[PDB]
Parts: sequence; C-alpha cells; structure tokens
Amino acid sequence: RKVQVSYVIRDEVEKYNRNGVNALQLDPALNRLFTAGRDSIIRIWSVNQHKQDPYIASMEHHTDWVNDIVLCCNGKTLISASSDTTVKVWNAHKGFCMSTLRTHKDYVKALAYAKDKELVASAGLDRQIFLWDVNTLTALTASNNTVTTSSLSGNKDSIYSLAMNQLGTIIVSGSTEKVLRVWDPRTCAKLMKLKGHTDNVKALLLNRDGTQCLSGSSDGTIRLWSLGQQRCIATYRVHDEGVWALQVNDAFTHVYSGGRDRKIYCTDLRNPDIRVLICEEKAPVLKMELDRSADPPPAIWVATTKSTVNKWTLKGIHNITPLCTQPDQVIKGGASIIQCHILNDKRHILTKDTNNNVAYWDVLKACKVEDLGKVDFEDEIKKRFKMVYVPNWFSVDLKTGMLTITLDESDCFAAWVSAKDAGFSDPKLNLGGLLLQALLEYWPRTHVVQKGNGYFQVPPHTPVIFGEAGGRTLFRLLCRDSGGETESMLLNETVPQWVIDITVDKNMPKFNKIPFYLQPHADRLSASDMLQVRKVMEHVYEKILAEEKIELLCQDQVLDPNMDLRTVKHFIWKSGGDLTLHYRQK
Amino acid sequence: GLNNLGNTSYLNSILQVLYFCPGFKSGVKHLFNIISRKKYELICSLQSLIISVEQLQASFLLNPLQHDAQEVLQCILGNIQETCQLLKKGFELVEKLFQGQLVLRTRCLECESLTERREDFQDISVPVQEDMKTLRWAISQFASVERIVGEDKYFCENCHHYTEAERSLLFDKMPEVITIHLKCFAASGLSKINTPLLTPLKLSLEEWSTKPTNDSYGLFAVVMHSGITISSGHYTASVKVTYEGKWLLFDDSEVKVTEEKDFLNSLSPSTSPTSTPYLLFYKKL
Amino acid sequence: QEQLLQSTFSVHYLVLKDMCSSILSLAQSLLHSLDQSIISFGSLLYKYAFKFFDTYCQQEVVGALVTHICSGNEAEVDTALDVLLELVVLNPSAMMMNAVFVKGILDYLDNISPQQIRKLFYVLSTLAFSKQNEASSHIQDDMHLVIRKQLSSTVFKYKLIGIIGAVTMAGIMAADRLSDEQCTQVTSLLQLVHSCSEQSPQASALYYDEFANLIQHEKLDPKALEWVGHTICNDFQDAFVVDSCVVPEGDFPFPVKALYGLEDGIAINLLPLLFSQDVSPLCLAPYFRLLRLCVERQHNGNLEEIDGLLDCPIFLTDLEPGEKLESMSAKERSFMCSLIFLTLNWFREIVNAFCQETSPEMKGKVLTRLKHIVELQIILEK
Amino acid sequence: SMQIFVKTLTGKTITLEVEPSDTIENVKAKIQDKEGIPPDQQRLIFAGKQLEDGRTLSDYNIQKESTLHLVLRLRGG
Ligand SMILES: Cc1cnc(-c2ccccc2C(C)C)nc1NCc1ccc(-n2ccnn2)cc1
Ligand SMILES: [Zn+2]
Repeated sequence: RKVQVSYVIRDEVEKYNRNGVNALQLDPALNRLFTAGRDSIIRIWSVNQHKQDPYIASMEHHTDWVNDIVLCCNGKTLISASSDTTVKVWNAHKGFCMSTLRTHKDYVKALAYAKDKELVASAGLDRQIFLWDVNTLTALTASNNTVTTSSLSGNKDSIYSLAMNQLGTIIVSGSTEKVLRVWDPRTCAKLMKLKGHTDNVKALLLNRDGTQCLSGSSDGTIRLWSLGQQRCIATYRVHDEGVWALQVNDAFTHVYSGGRDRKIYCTDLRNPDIRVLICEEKAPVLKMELDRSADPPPAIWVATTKSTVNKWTLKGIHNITPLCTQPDQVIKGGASIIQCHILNDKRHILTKDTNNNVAYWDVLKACKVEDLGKVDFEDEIKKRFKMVYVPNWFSVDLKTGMLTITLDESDCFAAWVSAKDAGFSDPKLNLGGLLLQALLEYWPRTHVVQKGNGYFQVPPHTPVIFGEAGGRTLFRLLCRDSGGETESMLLNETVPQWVIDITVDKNMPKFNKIPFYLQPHADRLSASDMLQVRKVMEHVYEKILAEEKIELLCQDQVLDPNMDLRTVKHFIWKSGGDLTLHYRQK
Repeated sequence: GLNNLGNTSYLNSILQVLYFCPGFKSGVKHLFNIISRKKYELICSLQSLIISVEQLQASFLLNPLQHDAQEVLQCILGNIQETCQLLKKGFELVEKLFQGQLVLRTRCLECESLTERREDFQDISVPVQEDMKTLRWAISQFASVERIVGEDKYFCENCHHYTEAERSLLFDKMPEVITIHLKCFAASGLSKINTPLLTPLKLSLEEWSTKPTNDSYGLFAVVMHSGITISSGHYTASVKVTYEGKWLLFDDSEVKVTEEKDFLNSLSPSTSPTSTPYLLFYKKL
Repeated sequence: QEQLLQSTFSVHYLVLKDMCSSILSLAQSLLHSLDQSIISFGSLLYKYAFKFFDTYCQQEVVGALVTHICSGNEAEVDTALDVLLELVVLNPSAMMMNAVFVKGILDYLDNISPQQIRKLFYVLSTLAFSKQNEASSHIQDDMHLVIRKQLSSTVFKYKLIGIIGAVTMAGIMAADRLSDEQCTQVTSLLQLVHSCSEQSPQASALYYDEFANLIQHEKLDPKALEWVGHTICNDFQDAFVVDSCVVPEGDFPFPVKALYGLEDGIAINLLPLLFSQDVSPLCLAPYFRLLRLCVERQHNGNLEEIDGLLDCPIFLTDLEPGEKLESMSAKERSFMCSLIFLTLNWFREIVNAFCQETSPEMKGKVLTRLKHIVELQIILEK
Repeated sequence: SMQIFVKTLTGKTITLEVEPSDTIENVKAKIQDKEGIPPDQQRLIFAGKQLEDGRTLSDYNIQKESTLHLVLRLRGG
C-alpha cells in the first residue's frame, strides 16, 4: 500500500480522556483503575478517595480506539485490543508497551482471560479468535520474538464479545451471527452452538466452573445458558434498549447490566422479580467494572460514551426510584473535537468541541492559536472568511477526539504559498514540504548543519505516525525521538520515497500551471498559480504605470490586481473551461 | 417489407410493453390533446405510433447500433416527464405509473443509531445469481438487511468513526407498475448469466414495505434478451392482454398467442430458455 | 517431426502444463513463418496444447487463434481456421465453452475474404450442432440471430455475408447421418434467405450459387431434398418457362421469335424479361443449375422431369447482323451483347445438365447445343 | 468529504469517498478500482435517473448516504 504520514495536534500530557471509555480494569492490590479510552490512550487512576488527583500515568502507543483491556499476572501485565488491528502487551506497573501482536486483519474488539492458566484470547471483526499464553508473551525478547499461534475457527461473522472461565476450559464467543459458539481452549475444538438471541451480542460471562454462561444482546434481553444442557435456562427482559455491559458477582446469582438506555440494573438470577435500579447515567453504558474487594461488591465503575468515568456505591441493593443519584467518585474527562472547518488559506482550522468551545488552530505550526469560548461556530466561519484559494494539502480526522492531520502523496505538495501570504518574512514556499521537514527535523538523515525548514518548528512532543492508507501502522514516534538509535533504523525502513525526496534529497516538488488566454474586451498563456494579476497587467502593457492604465476583468467582474489567478479561477470563473481574462484600458 | 423491425428490437420491446401498460396510452392521448391546442414532438410521435398500432391491432382482430432495452425505456419515460413538468409552467403520468419512493435505512453496529434516506425509484434492480433461485430471493438481496463490513465500513457521524453497519431498504410509496430490472450479467471479463430466476405471476411486496399492505401485483409483461454475450443480441417481449389472459409473443415481425400456462413453463430455468428475461413488469391488482 | 511432438506431449504433459504460455508464445511465433513445414508444426503445437492442458490454457489457445484470424495475413487466417475446425471435431465439449470468443470474430468480417467467411461460418455451425445438450441450444439460436440481421442489414456487403452463412448453416442442419421439426427449421432458414435476396439480382444470384454448390458437394436428408425440389421446380417453371402457343406481345423494337429450338410445347421466356429490365433474367443460369441438381438428387441421377428444357426454343430477336452493325445505337449494342451472354450461359448450363445421359438421341441434342455455343460465341465477336 | 453507497451487480453494497465536485467520470473510476468494471461499461442510476458523463455529483443533489445503482448494458437489436 501507499504510506501516509499523520500527526496529532495535542498537549504533551493529556491527563483526562478526550473521548469515551470502552473498557475498565481494576487492580485490587494497588487500588488502581485502568481505562481504555476511545482517544487511543490507556490511563491509570488511583481509586483512593484521599487523592484529589487520581491521575497516575498515560499508556500511549495505540493509534485508534482501544476496545478491551485485561489485567493479568497479578496486575503486572496489561493486554490491550484496539481498532488499529493490533493486540499489545504492556507493563502495567511502569506503563510502556512491550510488544505488539499483528495477527488480526480487522478491528480487535474483545479479550478473554483465564486467571488460572494465564491464557488470553483476542477476537475481532476479522472473524478470528487467537489464543495466547501471557508468560510466553511476557518472556518475549528482541532476539526471541517468535510465537506459535493457536486460533479457533468456525465463526462466520465478526466477533463483538469474548469470555473465558477461571480454569481456562471454556471459551464463548458473541458475534452478529446472533448465536453463541463455545470451544475448548486446550484442544481448540468446537463444543456447541447456543442459539436464541435475535441480535448482536456484546456481553459475555462465565462462572468459575465454566458450566453457566450469561449473555446480553442488542435485542435488550439477558439470557442465562447451561453448558451441560446446551440450552437457555432463563431469559431476562430488563432494559428498553440494547444491553452492552454485564457484570456478575462471585456467587453468580446477581447480574449487573447496562446498555444504550443509560439505566443500570441489578437483577436476581434465581428469580427475576427482584430488580433494583442502581442509577441512570448521562450517556449509553459501554462497560462496567465491579469492586470485588468485599462481598457484596461495595461499588461499580461505569464507562460511557462520555469522557467521564463514575463510581456508584452498591450500599443497600439487598437491604422506579434509582438507588443512587450522584456518583460517589468521579474521574474528570476532557472535551472531544466534534466539528472541524479548514479556512480558505489551508493553514488554520476552527474546531468546536463537546463543551461548545471554539478554538483556533495552526496546522503548519501544529499548535493552537487561541480559544474563543462559546462563540457561534458558523458565524465565526463567516467572520474569518478570506478572498484567497489554496489547494488542499492535508486531511483531518477526529476519531480520537483530537486533531489528527494526515499527509498523503497525492496532494501533500499540491499547496504552494508565497512567504508574504504566510506569516514568514517573498520566497516561494510549499506548505506540505515545510511541514514534512519540521516533522522529521530530528532525523539525522535530513541534516546536511541546519535543522528543519528554517521557518517554524512543530512541538517536540508531536506524535508522528507512519501507516498504510486504510491499513496498519508501520511506525509511531514523537518528533523529538527521531534522533535516537532505534528510531533512526525504524525510520529508514518505514519512511516512503515520496517523503525522502523532500526531507533527505532536498528536492523541490512540481510547480502547477493554469493555462489562460487573454482576449481584448469589446493568445494562450500559462503561468504559476500564485502569479498575481499585476503581472498579467504589465504583460499587456508591453503588448500595447501598467496598473493605472490597464484593468483586467473576468466574467464581467473587475479583478483585484494583488489577487492571484488561483483565486480567480476558483472563485470568480465559475466555469469548467480554461480561465479567460479580458484586458481593457482604464 | 418489415425486415427492418429487428434493427430496433430494443425500442420495439419497450413500445410493445408500454402499449399494454394500463393507462399509459390513456394518459398519452390526454397529453397529446393538451399539446394539440397549445400551438413536444415525442408526444406527437408517440400518439401517431399508438394510432398506427390501433389500426394494425383492429385489422388483426377482424381480418386475420444495438442498445439496452432498460436504458431506452429510461430515456422515453424521462423525456415524457420533462414535457409534463413543462406543461405545469393529468401531468403526472410518469409519477403515478412508474415512480415510487424508497426508504433507505442505515444502522450503525456500535451506537445502534438509525439514519434514513428517501429516494425515488422507477425500477427495482435485483441480482439473478449469488456471489434454483426465485424472484423473492432477488428482492431479498435488494431490500433485506445487509451488513457492510471490512473495506466497506460505514462512517458514523455519531461515533465520528468507521463502523460496521446494517443497511435495509423499504418500499414506502408504490407505483401502479413495478418494473424489475434483472442483472442477468456478471463480472470477473463481463459475461451474461443465462440462468433465470423462478418468476412468479403474483408478487407481494409487503415483506419489504414500511406499512402492512394487502395490495398484490400481477405480472403482465416480460422483456427477454437472446444471445450469449451482453455486447449484442436480440430483444423480444411477451405481454399480457387484460384473447384476454393470453400472452402475446412479439418476435420482430411475427406475433404469437399462447396460454398463460404455456408461457409460464417457457420461463422455467429448468428448461434452460434461450431468451433470458431482462425486465419484469407487475401491475397493481 | 509430428510423431516426436505427439509422443512428447502424450507422456510428459505434466511438466509441459506448467509453461503453457511459453509453449503458446512459441507456437504463435512459428505460425508467422512462410514455410509450410514450420507452419504445420505450429498448428500441431496449438492442437496438442489444447488437448493435454487444463481449461485455462485451452482458452488461451482459442484466444490466440482468434487473434490470428483477425490479423490480416491470408495464410495465417486460413491456417488458424484449419486448427479451429480440428479443435471442434476432436473436442466439441471444450470448444462449446469457448464459443463466446469464437463468435467475436464476426465483428471483424471487413478484413476477411469471402472464402474465409465461408470457412468461419462452417466451424461455427459445426460446433453449434455438434452436440444436442442445453449448451449447444444457446449457440444454435445465437447463430440464427446474427444471420437474421446480416440478411436484413442495410449494407449490401453484410447482406451477402448473411446469405453465405445461412446456406452454410443449413447444410450442417440438413446433413444426413432428422426429425420433422429439424426439417422445418432448415426449410424456414432457406425461405428467409430466398425472401431476403429477392430484391437484388446479384444477391439472388449468390443465393442460387451457394445453395446449388451445397447440394452438389453434400449429402442432405431425404426429406430436406423433397421440399427444396418442389418449390424450386414450381417457381422456376412459373418464372421462365412459358407456353409456345402464346405469341409474344410488347413494344420491342426488334422482332421476337422462338429461336434455336430442336426437332404444343414449352419455351424459355428470356427476351421480354431482359427488355423489361431496361425473377431477374440474370439469375436464369444459376437458378437452373440449382433446379437441375435438385432433380438429380431427388430422382437419383434421373432427369426425365426436365427433359423438355433441352429441346425447348428460346425467345430471341434476329441476332444475325444484317449489315446494320454500324447503325446500331450505343444502348442497343449494349443490350445486344448482354443478350448473347445470357443465351450463351443458358446453353452452357444445359450442356452441364445433360452431359451424363446415355440415350443416343439425347447425345445428339447435347452436341447440337454445343454447336450452338460455338456459333453464338463467334457471333458475339461481331 | 462525503461517503456514498453503490449497490453492485450481485446486490452487494460498497462505499465510496467522494466530493460534491466530483464528475461522473471520477465516480466510475472509483467503482472500477473496487469492482474491476470499465467506466465506459458502467451505468449509474441515482433516484431513478441515469448519471450522465460530464456532470458533477452536486448537479444531481447527491449527498452523504446516497445510494447509486450499478448496472451494465445488455445490448440488443
Ligand atoms: C408485428 C408487430 C410488432 N410490434 C407491434 C407493436 C405492438 C405494440 C406497440 C408497438 C409495436 C410496434 C410498432 C413496435 N405490433 C405488431 N403487430 C400488430 C399487432 C398488435 C396487437 C396484436 N394483438 C394480438 C392480440 N391482441 N392484440 C396483434 C398484432
Ligand atoms: Zn455509530
């Protein structure tokens, strides 16, 4: 595929989630909470009430939604699944990624854990389920980096949930097949095919002995299965909308459920008549984590589509009006950029976030210019309108709630801008070439010594990402880390030729031309796109001081002499033919 | 003297079908009268041909490049529509006869939020093979829930992300004539699929309708294509008279009358017919 | 040599299959040569590759042959058509799956000679009617559609091509090895060509020649020969043969008399038809050849039905120049010259018809007709 | 800029990323990249109307989630 260069405009430290939280893990030994965010960052929090700042560390190596995390090996290792089609092994005590598994071909959505055998399974949208041994993964080294893969098979649609029992002898898969498939992880052999759900299944549970299964589906029903009888022994219709999260206690007698309807319930399994409404969240519930320190669980952690993670006490469930009204503990969250507009100069972007704040950003310098507050976004677009046209040279995606700018070979160098039009003091400048040199400034291969493009510098903490167009992430690094030994070898392998030509070979991109034929108002010419009208005025003057005696017009409209033909063709021409300019005496 | 009829069998098949469409010639003569005293050539030429066929049909009863057929029907109905809209500046012959409305529903599999689009349609394009099948299977491949995954993921504006989605089409407003465009052609390279579906005489679209309706449809015209390639061939039309109840086989310059049962057996894919059905027309009962 | 090549493919087609494209590239290049020995070897390299390789390399063989026919070189086209006919005979089943590519040659008939057009229609027709499975029924009706629209084409060049192809196909449908429904299909096709060629005389003359050459050199079904004889004998009698009791009438500027008779009778109506051209008389000879061949096949070499056409008179003027050669006008001399050729061509075809008889009085009539040919040819020089 | 759907020959739906300013020849080139069907062989139907070459998607009011239908020409005569 074609390699793209992308980077994120962000702060050095992002303490709070900038998007929703997909998964939760609780460490009882250190009293630590792990949040798998939709902003591609895993964060560690302290659940102690004494600390007024629960933030501990950020675990930032993914490039897309983190869908599931499991805490294994007594809280020393974290396994994460993500939409970037990778499974990653982490040091949960320190907070750095150790290795990346690239066996999946689509989004990885579910992780299953067997505590006794230390066995972890990863399943995703590619209909593949892979089995991993954590100790084998944790003992991997640079020299010894080979692993034998054992994959389950027989699933005809994309998996959305996965489950294992404590002993690691039963694994259940939920998918859009509307059926549940069960295997034996030891022998990698099929056992049964549970049926009865009429929609996608997103939540799965199993007991310690692995003979009973709890499933919740988008149809709004919770079904209790018996693996010995291979049948559904009970069906619970508790929620108005789909069920997305499930939690059960150690006795496997009470199930905690939540989903799209934003309501969380505690349902008694032996008789569904005892139903307690724990709370009503402000957003659809994506995942829930129980506090298993005491029996019954004192509290439950809830992750929603909002950036805030809340804890709800369970004091009095066994002792409709909700049980709780305000969460006991709150972990703050940031704001997600939801709307984006690129201004006419193709250098500044106005963004609006979930708090309705409007901000002004500089793509070239990869920094925020100013905050505007709760200003009308559409009015601000008109207020900053300019009479200029610059070709598109970058793309913007807001999947992680942050500004990610993508540079592709097709249009990276399509924007030529004179230095006077920009804020740099006129030599002729290519925005795409300047940005690439600033991103790879610390790379020794680009030094011939001068550093960078000599006009601006992106923040050193800017994450630079190399990846295939609609594919995998080849290499990810910070801007300031390009000078390292290990990063330089990786950069040589991953940086494509079209970036090498400009950053290493120091070549200059093409100069595009528009052909225009002058006609007297009542001879084809081609010139640079940034050529001003004044130059065409003086060319006619020699054909027949130049500005004062000659006026140019297009489509029966007078032309600004300081304006360029690139702006003329885009705005005033309003036609599919070659640009036509008419010269008439003033 | 009529050996040149075959050179335009694509247009002849469309005109033969349009002639027996209930109300098509009734509506065309209404427009012809309005254009008559207004003093456009397409309506006038259409009326002359309809009169000419009426003379021929009465005599029959008393004294016994290469072009796509669907594309030609599209141009004829489109040009009739434009003239009707010009007459505004009754006049809803195309809208009432052939134009219906679809509701296209997309459901994201992450947030489970529903988005809908409303689009007009004049025919229903359905596949003939998967990659013995009936017409119900073809419409199911058209209007039942399909999951778009992998390289064809849906971009949810609620999630601001590429997500798997379910797409379903529903029939909101039904026209009097339901045209079925059969994709009896595949790609690897382009070829023609010679195996037809099991075409039923009765069609119920309640399975894919926004509301439960008891309106049924009956087949009255079939446009077939004979040939082993899609680049060239011959078009024939079999219409139904509503002699009533029999099927008229228009083959260039000759007309054949057959019983309804006989024509149905000729449409069976088991017999491997040489004429591959291409357009099915159903009228509301 | 061929046997060495045959043995090579026969016992080692496993190793050769992995490089069929390499073999085909060599075979295609060998066919571009000018030596028959090399050309014949390249044809065999095509035939053996088709026989001993898989389905994919077979389609490459047919596709390579199609490109040879659509190339432009005469020798290359006829050789590739020979291979195509061979491949159809040995493996009709494998060729039935390649009929789409073989049918594509019909779009490039402009750069193909009429002799190669007849051969191209022969391989197409013999492939379509080789089997009776459902696969063959699709190409059988598809070949019918192509010809029905060449016959009805506005271009005269394509109309002549349709006559050649329709007669070629009708010979293979009626080939004796046939049910009544098969017999009426070949009858229906022949009626179509006869109807489509009536308007033009040269197009009609081509139909009579092609259909006569088919009967002479092929053995058809007995039933098919029955219908063609009755319609041809009746139409020809109604077209040219007239009673001698009725004297000619018209505005002819020359005296009209029965001429060149032998020994209540029939006579050939020729002069009024040619003057009316100021069934066409230009097709009198090719049509009678068709009639004669039809009667011979029906009666197994017997010609007792048409014995009266040998000794019948011919309506002609005083073709002897009576010292008026210079006074004859330009229009009259051109009409006079055309009068001699048609009478000569009619006499030549009579000699063709009755040269195989045995009756002593029959032979003298043939000799007299031969003497008339010599006399008329000398008069033509004047 | 916007994403539209195309129902292919088998009835399977694919997705395209298009600009409101793309011409019909650009959409057909994108469909050939995903389906392998030459643009000159492609017929695109939107809302009962065939898209004509040389026009743009904004001419037909083609927006996000708009569904095109892909068919070929079954020529005859
Ligand atoms: C030979 C022929 C071929 N095409 C058409 C025709 C028909 C409709 C529209 C347009 C056309 C032509 C002009 C393209 N008409 C034909 N013949 C006349 C005819 C009509 C009706 C019957 N019929 C039998 C029982 N009820 N009606 C029988 C014969
Ligand atoms: Zn969504």
